[PDB]
Amino acid sequence: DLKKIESYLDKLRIKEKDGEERKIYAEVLDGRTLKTLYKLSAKGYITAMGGVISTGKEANVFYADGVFDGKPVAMAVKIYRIEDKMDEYLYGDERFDMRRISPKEKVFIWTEKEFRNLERAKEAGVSVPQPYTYMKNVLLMEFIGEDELPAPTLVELGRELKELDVEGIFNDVVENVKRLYQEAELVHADLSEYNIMYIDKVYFIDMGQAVTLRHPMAESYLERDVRNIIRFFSKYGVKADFEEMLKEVKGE
Ligand SMILES: N#Cc1cn([C@@H]2O[C@H](CO)[C@@H](O)[C@H]2O)c2ncnc(N)c12
Repeated sequence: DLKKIESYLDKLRIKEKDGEERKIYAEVLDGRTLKTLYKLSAKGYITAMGGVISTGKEANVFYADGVFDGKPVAMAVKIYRIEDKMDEYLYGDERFDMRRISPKEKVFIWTEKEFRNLERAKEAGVSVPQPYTYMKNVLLMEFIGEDELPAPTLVELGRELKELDVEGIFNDVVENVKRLYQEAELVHADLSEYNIMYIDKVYFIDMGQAVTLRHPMAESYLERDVRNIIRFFSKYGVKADFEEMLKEVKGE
């Protein structure tokens, strides 16, 4: 319960002096997840958990210092809550549509799916965070940002985009959608200003729902992604045609 939580927080060196992190961890993570994090720490993948980056309805995201490839890396640790709507994105994906989606296994299969989508995208040259490892409902990946503060998402940039190469940023997004579709053969299926981050270039995040092109709604998901992106960049002065961008992505 609460004693079980405190021991793992102590073990993870998540201290009260660190602001509200400890109170947040203790509420958003349950005993089973904390144990998994401790397993990853004791195995040597995690050096030290840090700040809480995001708390959500499906997942929570934390900063961590860890080790991957025998080097110390800044990590984002993305954790799916052990406890619906996502199902069309799970069933109907060929890689999972003949598998046993048990209720008590479902969240773990989702985490796995995101990890495999990250590897798939990354290896096809799409800008996503380098995936490092995963265990149960825990994903360890490359931290996008510096000095423990996450790069802004596009929506967090907002008007600041007018102070940037907004057309260039748009073209970066389109090029990544095109690589995702053509080389990785995936459709993001929830692409928006809420899951594109920007440092010196764009990175796509939140790939749990991405489906291969063999998913029967894949082309519908794509056009939804493309319309979504064009409409968002329209607010910041990017003039783009749906037809042309969709053809560009698909290779027509
Ligand atoms: N996947 C992932 C990540 C999510 N986030 C954060 O959580 C928020 C929720 O999406 C987002 O607004 C961003 O602020 C990340 N931050 C740094 N590196 C990462 N790899 C991630």
